[PDB]
Amino acid sequence: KNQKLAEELYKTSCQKHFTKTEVESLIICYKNLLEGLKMDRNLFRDILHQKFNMTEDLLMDRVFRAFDKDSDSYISLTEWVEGLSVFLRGTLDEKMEYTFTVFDLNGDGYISREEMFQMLKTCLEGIKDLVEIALKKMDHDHDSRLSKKDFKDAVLIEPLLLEAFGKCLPDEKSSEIFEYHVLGV
Amino acid sequence: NQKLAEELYKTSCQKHFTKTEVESLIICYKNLLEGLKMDRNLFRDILHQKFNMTEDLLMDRVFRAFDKDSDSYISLTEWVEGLSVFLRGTLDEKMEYTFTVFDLNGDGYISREEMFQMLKTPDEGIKDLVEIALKKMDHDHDSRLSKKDFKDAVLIEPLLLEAFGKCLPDEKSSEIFEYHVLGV
Ligand SMILES: [Mg+2]
Ligand SMILES: [Mg+2]
Ligand SMILES: [Mg+2]
Ligand SMILES: [Mg+2]
Ligand SMILES: [Mg+2]
Repeated sequence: KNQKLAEELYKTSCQKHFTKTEVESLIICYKNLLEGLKMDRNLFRDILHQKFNMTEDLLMDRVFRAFDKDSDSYISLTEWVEGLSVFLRGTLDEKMEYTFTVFDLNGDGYISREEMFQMLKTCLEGIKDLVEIALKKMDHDHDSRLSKKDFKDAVLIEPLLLEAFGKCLPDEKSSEIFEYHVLGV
Repeated sequence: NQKLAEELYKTSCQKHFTKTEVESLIICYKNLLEGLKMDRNLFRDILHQKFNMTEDLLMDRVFRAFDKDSDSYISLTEWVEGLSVFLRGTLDEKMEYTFTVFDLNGDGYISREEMFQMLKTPDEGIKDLVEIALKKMDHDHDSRLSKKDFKDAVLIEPLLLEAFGKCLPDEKSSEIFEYHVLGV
């Protein structure tokens, strides 16, 4: 019902950070918010806005897209749980994997200057400077763009650039409030 | 040498090396010596060729964090104690160490101006990073980081340990040193 559902999702999801009863709590939550309705871009937009204090149109579309793995324009239960696992309790690897996906605006496998300009602006002229810093202080093949390895493998040795890219993630305050209310931590 | 590694393993405040590892480190100190004492220059070379450090300011602050008596010499004791934190420190000892490195003027706060100097070493780009560091780390909202600000931030997000410059060795450098100096 809710507990049979929790069972099936704990069994099948590639979510790594939540116990099964925490999963049950996240299903109850999904249903209280929707009530049969499939969670779509609008509703997801409000959750990011009201519960997690994201303001930018472009940012919130990009977050919606990273959660919507299957690209059907709905965050299923599975995608809610999976995305919330990363989004609230993600390891560095997952966060960077997610951030790269948030930032790669055409899915070519690389973050270009133009991409990096647009996404750092909306996340946050020092934005242009930052874009040159990141490119300079990261890659082996300096070709004005950053492969997935260049992003991940570099940020490891300049932390503060992580945090410019990590406005695609909730601040500490939003996460504790959410985790408190919904999960009970 | 054996006798010396006993006296030093007894007296040193080091927490990670065995007594035989201390002996190897003593032998390594003597083999790297040029003059009679380990100075800035030799230490500069050691950081560079063994731990791949290039940036003169952080190398300076590292030398300073090792040389705890302020005499411009890494004594035997200081070498052993520093490498203990540097290679094998716990997260608490490393936060203590990296704060000391980043607090340039030793007043107990990592200021806006200090953060600026370190990240710089393109100006509106740096100015943004400084503001980003404060928004994550400055809990007491005084526009500078006390020990409490910094550690609270690192305990939450360990990547910030070295937020303003590499002042600890990477993994490869570390293991190469453990092998050829101590024996993996
Ligand atoms: Mg979907
Ligand atoms: Mg791209
Ligand atoms: Mg000394
Ligand atoms: Mg200071
Ligand atoms: Mg402060």
